Amino acid sequence: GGYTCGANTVPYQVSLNSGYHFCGGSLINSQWVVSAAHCYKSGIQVRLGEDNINVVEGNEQFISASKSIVHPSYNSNTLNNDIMLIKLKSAASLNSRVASISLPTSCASAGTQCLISGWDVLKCLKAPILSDSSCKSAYPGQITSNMFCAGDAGGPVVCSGKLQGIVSWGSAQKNKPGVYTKVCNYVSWIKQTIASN
Repeated sequence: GGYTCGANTVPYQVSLNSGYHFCGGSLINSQWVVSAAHCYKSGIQVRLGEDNINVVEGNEQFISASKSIVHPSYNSNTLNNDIMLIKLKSAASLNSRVASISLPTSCASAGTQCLISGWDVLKCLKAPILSDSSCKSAYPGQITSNMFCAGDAGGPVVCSGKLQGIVSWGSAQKNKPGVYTKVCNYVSWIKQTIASN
């Protein structure tokens, strides 16, 4: 289950702030964050280096977003293609507490353990990717090939050092696992979109 991560132990984790913390995201290079499309709104400030989001502890960088790009195929009704890119107005200064997470070159297999993080201090959960059957049986009619299940919205799911998921949806009922955007399907779109913007 959930536990307190420890300050800055997840250095690619970002907080998106519009006057309050409303979603997480993942730093993928010094200029770009990946989050969930359902997190889209105006006036986003990206907060890097955070642990307690209510206290300035000394390692934060606050940088306004300059551009938001929701996936062209995002469907808010089904949350299919629940992914968006956020550009930073100025490049983050990368250090041990503010670091990028690598994109995958291939998808992860069922049974692989992943670190899911989000928000107060940052919370963590280690959980295995569930089989396709277990995932789709939990949510009949609702899981697409762009989603996977495993044991904050917008935050990272990291497996074997790669960003494999984005926290997307899941609801409270008993044996219903979290549902995550399947990042490996979007790597080409991510790389092309950031290179063109």
